[PDB]
Amino acid sequence: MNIFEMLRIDEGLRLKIYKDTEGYYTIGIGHLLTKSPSLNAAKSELDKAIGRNTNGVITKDEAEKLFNQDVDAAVRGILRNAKLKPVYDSLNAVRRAALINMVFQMGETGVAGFTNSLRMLQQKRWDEAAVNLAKSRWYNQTPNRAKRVITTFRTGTWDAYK
Ligand SMILES: [Cl-]
Ligand SMILES: [Cl-]
Repeated sequence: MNIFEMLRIDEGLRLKIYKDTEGYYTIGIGHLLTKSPSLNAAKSELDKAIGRNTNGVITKDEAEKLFNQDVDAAVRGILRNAKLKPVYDSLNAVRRAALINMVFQMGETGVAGFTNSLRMLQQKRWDEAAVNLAKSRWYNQTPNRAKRVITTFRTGTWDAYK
């Protein structure tokens, strides 16, 4: 199990523009296109992102290409963030995956706002961090994904994904 397989499980794969749980236009493996309500403004961003006239549809290859960038972008934002980096360096490989997962779904800024949880993870207080992570809009909105991420932090294993 690795971050790519983990995220492919949490996000799924769609070759046509679709709306996320939050109602935003997305494509491929969890690639947010735009928060704008316009389907044309999504189709625009999509064509810009791919380099071609897609008419809202992409190939598997194109999807994995966006996935590689977003994962790379996710990790790099973590390493660039003063708040996130120290937490990441302090974690093992599995838990590192879990933090990358969060950043991919919610953005560096969003994750950076989980001040108390991060602090608890940095101090290795697993059970407590798990409780604090669940008191969030995040958990309430995507509860099954969130429990899986939370379990990963709590246990330090890939069980939630097996
Ligand atoms: Cl892009
Ligand atoms: Cl969910």
